[PDB]
Amino acid sequence: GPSGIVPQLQNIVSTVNLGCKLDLKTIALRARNAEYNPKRFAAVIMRIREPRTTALIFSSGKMVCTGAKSEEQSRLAARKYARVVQKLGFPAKFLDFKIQNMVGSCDVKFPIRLEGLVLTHQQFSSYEPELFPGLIYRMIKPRIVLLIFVSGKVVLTGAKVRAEIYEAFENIYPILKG
Amino acid sequence: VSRSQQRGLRRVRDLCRVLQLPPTFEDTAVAYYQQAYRHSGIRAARLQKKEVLVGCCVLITCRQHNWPLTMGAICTLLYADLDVFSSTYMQIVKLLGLDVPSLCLAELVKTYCSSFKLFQASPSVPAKYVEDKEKMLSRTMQLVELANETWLVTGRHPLPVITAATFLAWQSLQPADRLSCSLARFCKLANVDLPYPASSRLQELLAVLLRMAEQLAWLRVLRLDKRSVVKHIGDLLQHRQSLVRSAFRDLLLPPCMLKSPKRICPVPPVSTVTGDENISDSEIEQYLRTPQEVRDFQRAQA
DNA sequence: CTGTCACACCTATTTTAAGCCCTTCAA
DNA sequence: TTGAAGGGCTTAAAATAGGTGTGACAG
Ligand SMILES: [Mg+2]
Repeated sequence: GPSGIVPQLQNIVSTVNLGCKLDLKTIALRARNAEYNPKRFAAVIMRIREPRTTALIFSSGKMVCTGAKSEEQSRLAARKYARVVQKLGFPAKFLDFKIQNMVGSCDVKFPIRLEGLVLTHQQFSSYEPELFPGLIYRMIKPRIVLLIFVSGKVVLTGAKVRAEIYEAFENIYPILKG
Repeated sequence: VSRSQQRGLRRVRDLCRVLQLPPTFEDTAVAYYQQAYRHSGIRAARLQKKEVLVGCCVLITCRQHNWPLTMGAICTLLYADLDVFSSTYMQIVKLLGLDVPSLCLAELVKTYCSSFKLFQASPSVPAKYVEDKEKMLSRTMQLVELANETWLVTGRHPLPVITAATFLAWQSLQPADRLSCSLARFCKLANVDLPYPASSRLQELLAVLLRMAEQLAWLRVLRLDKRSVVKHIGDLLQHRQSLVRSAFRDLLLPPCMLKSPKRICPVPPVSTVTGDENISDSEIEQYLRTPQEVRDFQRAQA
């Protein structure tokens, strides 16, 4: 008996190794979409318009890609940053691409007594309203962290694959309902 | 034997003595600080974290004995950043594997309400503003329990709820002479800081009492407002359990649910991306500076 | 009294949630 | 006076990494 609610993917974090050392001053000077403030942060901040994402490019050749709404979009965006870096004169490669984190969200559309949930599911729950309005639920199977709000809105994070977000939500729904 | 541990254990004891805690609390808090220091993650932490850890260990001890110490009050006494206190507290509870009891609202109502200097007349507290301490505590507690039953406490800071409830209890005990006094003027004469969310909590509590008033025919006919409802608070609290059940029976929800009109759902676009599509040279070239753009930038940095 | 060692943990990127808390501005 | 509105923080995840805080080791 499924809930009939499908969590929406909000953000994907992926990594890739461009397999060569990079001169960040050269990238900042010769790219249009690069932001570089070494005294503030040691990496280049690069942005492309489609898929709309942000990349962090390190002098080691390692790269982090953020903001995509699908694992496919994250891969296409990562390949585009690699192609920008290649055109800038570097012998960049596309090695060890990996989805590292996925964030999902949904609404159960009924209020939640967080003060009651933290008592019945204490071993997984942390609720400190002097610090944060949501209850932090650390699910073991799958290993997902959920942020549960009084509104019934739920944030799911820490997933490596899409199925882990869906599995964690189907697990929490009967706990929240009854 | 560590110099920062010795300093920490001494600070733990000094905090307990300043707080005038029962004698047993000191030992328990000292043992938590020692337990904390055995973990490598705490041993290698910044001296600022080791300073707020003093407060975390005393707060955990107070929470287990229902002693109503707030995180805000500890940080004020320790001259500590609340955010550093927040991250250290969450870390040490998780690290020591503790099931820390929640803040005891009933005991906070007693301690916080008693600090309101309204029990004796003075140049700043006129005769008509002086109230009985027992009458004050009893009505404040009933208004805090109402706020808790009507979803005004869940996910919020608890102290501004008690500030709003103490003010409303005080006004409702002599409505004819106290309705001209605002929340800000009240906290100033009672000599208590005004918490920023306390005005929002007040307006929510007045709207809840107005929905309850709709359940009594003789009050529904008066077409009450947030000002005229105050003289009937005594009457509404007399039947709070019954009026709350009747209001839910006929939509009573957390304020963040009713409602969010400014929301956009058409922003997400349909996705047909495979991640394997060709990437043309023209698609990439638009992200490159031209030779002129490079020269103009270089000259401007020289 | 230094060097090594193994942690912490600042800067930053993304995204949702609800609350807080500040500046800014309006009749 | 008293609010609304808007910006920027709190919480969770995850990788990327230099510089440096912090204390217990060997030598
Ligand atoms: Mg983090």
